[PDB]
Amino acid sequence: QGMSVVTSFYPMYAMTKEVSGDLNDVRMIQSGAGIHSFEPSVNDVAAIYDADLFVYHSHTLEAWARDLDPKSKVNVFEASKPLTLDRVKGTLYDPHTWTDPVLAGEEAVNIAKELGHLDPKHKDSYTKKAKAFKKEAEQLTEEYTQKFKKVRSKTFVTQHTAFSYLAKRFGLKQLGISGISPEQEPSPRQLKEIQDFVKEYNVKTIFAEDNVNPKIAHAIAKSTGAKVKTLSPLEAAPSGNKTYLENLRANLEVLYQQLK
Ligand SMILES: [Zn+2]
Repeated sequence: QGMSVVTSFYPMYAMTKEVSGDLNDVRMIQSGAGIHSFEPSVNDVAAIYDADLFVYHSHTLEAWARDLDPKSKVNVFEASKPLTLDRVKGTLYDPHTWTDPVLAGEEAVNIAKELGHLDPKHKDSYTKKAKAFKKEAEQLTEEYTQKFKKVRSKTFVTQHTAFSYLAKRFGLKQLGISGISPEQEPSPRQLKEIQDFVKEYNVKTIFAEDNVNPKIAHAIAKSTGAKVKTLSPLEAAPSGNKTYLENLRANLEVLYQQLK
């Protein structure tokens, strides 16, 4: 009862699920680490072909989604079609929009439309709930755009380049030890450039993430006089049952408390 929905990783599962409510059956492909270097198993693609809707974030992330041509009434929906992804500096694009409350809220809205478009009978519950999500997202944005405006230290160093949009929306500066993907690891040379960055901007916290070994994270910490903490890009299903925004909110707090 209700259409089968399938999502790529955590931010998609959370959004479509909170928007659908109890209506459909939402499932997720990759709930762990590696969405960047992930490739679906034959089983994964099968669940996609037996599902009424399969929502994934982008072609710049789930590259494997582009190569799916069904005989099944399954809809492939690239939820971040509207958004305008920034180019990667240093051409490819930074897919990390979901860590930005606004862009996240407006992508959740886009899913509500696709949900409503396939099931007009309940198009209200979809749009009704998407109003809430988007709403809670503005409230969180206002709350933190305010808290960060009171903070002097504006720079933070994360495991990889995953917080460019979040840093952007709150007037912060972020530097990743690794690139857009956790696989794009730094050479000894770049390790030096990062340590010099931490010293120059006087960063006192290097934010490791669960999805990757903090060995290097800790090394830089020891050498630049900083402590290691955890800042999650929400790419892996968080422990506990919080809302997408409450999880995001949680991290907005550690960042905030740290820069303070
Ligand atoms: Zn990432």
